[PDB]
Amino acid sequence: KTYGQSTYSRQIKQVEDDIQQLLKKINELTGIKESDTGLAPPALWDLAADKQTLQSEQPLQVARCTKIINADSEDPKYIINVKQFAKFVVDLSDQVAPTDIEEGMRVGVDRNKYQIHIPLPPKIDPTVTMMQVEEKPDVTYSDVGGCKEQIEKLREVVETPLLHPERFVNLGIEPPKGVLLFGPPGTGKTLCARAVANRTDACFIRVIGSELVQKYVGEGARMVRELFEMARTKKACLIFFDEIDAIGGARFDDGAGGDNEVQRTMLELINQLDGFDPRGNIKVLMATNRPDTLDPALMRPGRLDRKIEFSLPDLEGRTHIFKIHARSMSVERDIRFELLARLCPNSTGAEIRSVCTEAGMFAIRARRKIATEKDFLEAVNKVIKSYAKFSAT
Amino acid sequence: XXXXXXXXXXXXXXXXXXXXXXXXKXXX
Amino acid sequence: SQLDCNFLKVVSSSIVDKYIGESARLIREMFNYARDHQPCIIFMDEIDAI
Amino acid sequence: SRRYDSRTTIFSPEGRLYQVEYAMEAIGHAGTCLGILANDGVLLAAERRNIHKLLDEVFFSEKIYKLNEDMACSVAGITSDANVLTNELRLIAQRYLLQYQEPIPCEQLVTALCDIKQAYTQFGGKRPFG
Amino acid sequence: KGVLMYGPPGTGKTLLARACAAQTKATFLKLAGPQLVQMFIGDGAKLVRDAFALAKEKAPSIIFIDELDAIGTKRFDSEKAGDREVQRTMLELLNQLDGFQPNTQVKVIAATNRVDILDPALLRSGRLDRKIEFPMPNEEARARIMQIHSRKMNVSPDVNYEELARCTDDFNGAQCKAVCVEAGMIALRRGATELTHEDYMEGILEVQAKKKANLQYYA
Amino acid sequence: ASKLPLVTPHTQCRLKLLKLERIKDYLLMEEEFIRNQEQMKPLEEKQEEERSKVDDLRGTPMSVGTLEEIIDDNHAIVSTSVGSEHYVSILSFVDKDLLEPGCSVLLNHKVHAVIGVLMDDTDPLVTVMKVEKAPQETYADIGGLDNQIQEIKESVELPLTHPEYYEEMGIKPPKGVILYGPPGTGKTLLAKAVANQTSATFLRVVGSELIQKYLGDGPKLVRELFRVAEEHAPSIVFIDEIDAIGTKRYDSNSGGEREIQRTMLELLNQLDGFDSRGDVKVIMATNRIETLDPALIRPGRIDRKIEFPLPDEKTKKRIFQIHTSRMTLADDVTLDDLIMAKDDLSGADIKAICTEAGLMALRERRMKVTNEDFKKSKENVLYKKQEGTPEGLYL
Ligand SMILES: Nc1ncnc2c1ncn2[C@@H]1O[C@H](COP(=O)(O)OP(=O)(O)OP(=O)(O)O)[C@@H](O)[C@H]1O
Ligand SMILES: Nc1ncnc2c1ncn2[C@@H]1O[C@H](COP(=O)(O)OP(=O)(O)OP(=O)(O)O)[C@@H](O)[C@H]1O
Ligand SMILES: Nc1ncnc2c1ncn2[C@@H]1O[C@H](COP(=O)(O)OP(=O)(O)O)[C@@H](O)[C@H]1O
Ligand SMILES: [Mg+2]
Ligand SMILES: [Mg+2]
Repeated sequence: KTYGQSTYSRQIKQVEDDIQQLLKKINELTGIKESDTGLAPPALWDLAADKQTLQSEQPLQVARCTKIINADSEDPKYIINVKQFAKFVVDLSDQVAPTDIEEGMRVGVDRNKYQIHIPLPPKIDPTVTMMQVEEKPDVTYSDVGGCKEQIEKLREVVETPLLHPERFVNLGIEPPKGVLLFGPPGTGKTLCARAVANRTDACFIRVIGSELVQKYVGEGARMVRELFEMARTKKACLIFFDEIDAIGGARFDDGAGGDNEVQRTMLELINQLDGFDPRGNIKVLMATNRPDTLDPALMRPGRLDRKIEFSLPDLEGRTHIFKIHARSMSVERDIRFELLARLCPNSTGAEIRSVCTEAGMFAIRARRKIATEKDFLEAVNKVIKSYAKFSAT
Repeated sequence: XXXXXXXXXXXXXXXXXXXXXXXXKXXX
Repeated sequence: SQLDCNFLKVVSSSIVDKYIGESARLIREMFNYARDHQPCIIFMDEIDAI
Repeated sequence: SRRYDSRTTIFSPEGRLYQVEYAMEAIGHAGTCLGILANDGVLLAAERRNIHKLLDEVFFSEKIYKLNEDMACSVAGITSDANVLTNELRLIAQRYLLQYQEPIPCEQLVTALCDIKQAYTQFGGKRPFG
Repeated sequence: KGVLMYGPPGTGKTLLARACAAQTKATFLKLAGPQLVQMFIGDGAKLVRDAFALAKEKAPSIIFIDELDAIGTKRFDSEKAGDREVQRTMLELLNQLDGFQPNTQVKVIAATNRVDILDPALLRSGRLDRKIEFPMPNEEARARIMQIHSRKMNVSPDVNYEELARCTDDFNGAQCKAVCVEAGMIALRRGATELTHEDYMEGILEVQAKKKANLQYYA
Repeated sequence: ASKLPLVTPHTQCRLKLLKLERIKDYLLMEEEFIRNQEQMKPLEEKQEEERSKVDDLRGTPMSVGTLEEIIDDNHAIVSTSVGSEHYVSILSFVDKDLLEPGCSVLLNHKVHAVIGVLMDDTDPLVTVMKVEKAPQETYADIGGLDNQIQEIKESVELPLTHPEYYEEMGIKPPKGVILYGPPGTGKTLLAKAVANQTSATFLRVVGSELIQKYLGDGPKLVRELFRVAEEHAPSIVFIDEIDAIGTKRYDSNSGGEREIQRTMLELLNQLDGFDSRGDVKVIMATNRIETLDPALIRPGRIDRKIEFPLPDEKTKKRIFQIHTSRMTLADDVTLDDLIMAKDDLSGADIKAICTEAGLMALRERRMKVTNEDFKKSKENVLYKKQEGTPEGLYL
């Protein structure tokens, strides 16, 4: 029928199972009020419901929000629309200082006498809010081993002015404000993107390249404005592009009736990158697989300065990436990896990790608790034979 | 096949009403 | 430059709007203004927009 | 100079031919013929594709092309592409008779034409026979 | 009436735009190319006409337009949308620039990379009067540009720019600026303060971006 | 509800036996404390007294608004039915946890304060694309694979049904699986068979329907597909027929094909670029395998590649049996007349035979089954293949 996998297998299980059933049967025995078409459970608003709600009824107001057009002289005398109600000439209430009421500002205005009470943060549409990352993944610089030249070049540019604005002052230079990354795939482009977004000390902003192509004209450009407007507010922010071939590579005009709307969007990226009132503290990283069919307006330095390529390292990066991926698993102490790397001369780090995840499958092809070296021998026995007579290769 | 489009607007109507028992002098 | 009072000029590109009607509504008003004053001249450069 | 070439000589990426298969599908349309022997005698069946009532029909001979005193043929495909082949195959059978003074056997006459039809598929980029 | 810049995309066109706006004191007014393209129809004809009315109120005024090829395009048999608002705003730009009701109180500067897209109506002689090409720096301008950007940096005074300008082949003003920037950091790698001829020569090897090796079967 | 977050022994260690029995003690005693509330002071304090305090606190006419943005803790911005927007404070009566932007609310008259939330409907996109129920036959339908069955089971099912072995060695399961082979093999069958016997949600996508005559909608449908698949449930995303929509950059042209390039470029990033999607199973099916873009073929995206061959005389004897399992069979027929003879024809051809014999019999209004039914049906399926074949004699 069945058997014990480890000793008291059901004996810990139903002890856990009925008490989760009992945590239910507590609540209906106490009386639980759930699913009451959009309310709160009663155990925490019964001591909220009384007169410190009337403290939100009678002292608080409605404060209808608006938008500012301009100011006047000697006095505020502000001209303001609501949204579609009426445009008014109104005044601030006395609870503000007439300093941060600059033009083009969403502000809240009293409903009765039409006076300004609260300045509000501006309208950021959610489609670019969902590309600000707001968290940072756990990727260490040590995890991208095998790239001693490439990380060192990229350390010099993205990291060091943002954390040491001293040496560049004392010598009098300007850092190369934009870097392109390229190479064969699966090599470590996205790893370095995550690893810099780890230690950023900045407002790292993700951009997927094909999120700009849309159905209407000009709205794809209107994204790029809102990016570089938040960039000038969030001082010293990073912007990562990825697969910039969708943003535009050519200016096909022999039969100029094909792609045009991506060209207009790509020209808007050109102007707000460099030209007429520079950006200050913004660094741009790009990453593509074919850096050959791009527009040479991007290839102009000032915009894209360093061309860092990612190769298949030699023989010792593979041994080190082995020591990155096969440090973190449960193996035998009889490791060796110069034997392993000489068996796979042409391979990516993705193909390295694919072997290490394949190696754990053989222990689960078997019924083991561990990863044996001879099992990992048998893991590297198949994947040599697997990669010799692979379907695509 | 790869063809963009513009747009348009259909603005809603608006109407207001009151109890209309308010006098508008107060001057004099 | 002869009349200087009874001459209507239209760029034929600012006629468009964001609403659905409202571009015809200019044209009805134009000819009706051209109906009221009797010897009127209409000039629309660059029709190729409209 | 180089971008105007049609490349009717390269194999397909499947590993087969690419232009001959386009040619062989033209034979199935515009013509229907057959022949049957099992004893002394042999027949040929033809079909008038254009049977309009203002033609002369004064040739008093047709698709059956008597190419020898012992052989004839029935052709289907591009019409005047045959007239190159019928005049050529008629002379191969006749230069054989000049060489040996003996009528041409029916086997090796067919091999003489099939070496000509292959030669346009082998090299050149010349359009093959349909 | 109107001055046009054109040339290769690194010869310096935004420079004289920013430079003369820096020197003069009139109302300088910027304008990009794709700013006139909007979502709804109209809205460039609204936008161009409101732009020039702002220039009339502040009568010493100069308007700069960049990437004019984004809106200036030779028309043809086009369908659907896309172009079917772009030429409409473009014609409004032509009319509000030149022709009916002329003015002398606004000056227009434009700059593109490619010329052959543009209408003859834009280039006519009265919409854009003077046509100014920008050539690539020949020999001595490359020596001149690299001297300009070497101002702040600590240069060892045994450096011939004419040796540099003869070995910086087929660069533009942006690339000659980039060689000067990279040569400072290469000295920062080994911690040297001043520069050398080798520092610039290694910067040239980086900007040219020599890819690979084993090219040894020559000579 | 979120009573204790610790699971870290994850075995038959004595630690979990101690911790969960502590949780048994703190819950029994909380119950036995509160059981002695309805025993000695069994009062009904808040049946209507909580309600009539609040139903009188809110207005009797309720008005539905719409969230726009959320500011610090109590005041957010809303939108009325016409567009008039109000900077009103919410109360501690509404679930603040299911309060995301783009949701309907309940408002007040004088202060217009947010009083309650209205629950949402079901999105139509699930009802479009999800095979909702267990559709079709189980593993009694399949004809003798037993190795291809074994690979898909330990890649999807055994990771999902019994996750305990991967978390012993800490090794993540492989992500992507390609199904490929000659057409008519059973690629759609094996997807639906796993869709039959499953525990998570399944999503079927025909790849040819990802080409819009508008533009930008290619990447738009992709970025919403995995968005729904992530937000809904444990999910298995199956996309049939990616071979003729995502092949390679064959000439780098424009005018539509450049748009198709952009759709696959979004799909490539939406598959795997950033913030590993989690509990998302991707299964892809092709006929051809060679003309595929190798940036999709690389590991990190797809790790399993499974050949689908054609058996000759062994599994067919059940495929001919299963397709004739629900029909009559007169005694004049032998399946070995056709199984032993030809060795290449697909399982789809077998279904084409086993339906045509049912067509030939009832067209002539006859009884059960003849041998000449299977004779003429096999002859027909030859012409069903051969009449679309341009092959002459040895190419
Ligand atoms: N040098 C390396 N060291 C450690 N891991 C690596 C290395 N190269 C690749 N990998 C592994 O391979 C996977 C793929 O890396 P990455 O995502 O950077 O590829 P990519 O460059 O983004 O591919 P593409 O060019 O197709 O976008 C990563 O998850 C990483 O774990
Ligand atoms: N002749 C020059 N003298 C000095 N600096 C120059 C020269 N030409 C280019 N530069 C450098 O080039 C940068 C500006 O680039 P440039 O003005 O060529 O862009 P553009 O041609 O106006 O626009 P685009 O790059 O879009 O074509 C400046 O930082 C400037 O230092
Ligand atoms: N092993 C099998 N057992 C039963 N039926 C099969 C088998 N193989 C193929 N078939 C039949 O052939 C069809 C196979 O579908 P499939 O090969 O997935 O089509 P495609 O590969 O073109 O998507 C099914 O309808 C099924 O009835
Ligand atoms: Mg990547
Ligand atoms: Mg410029």
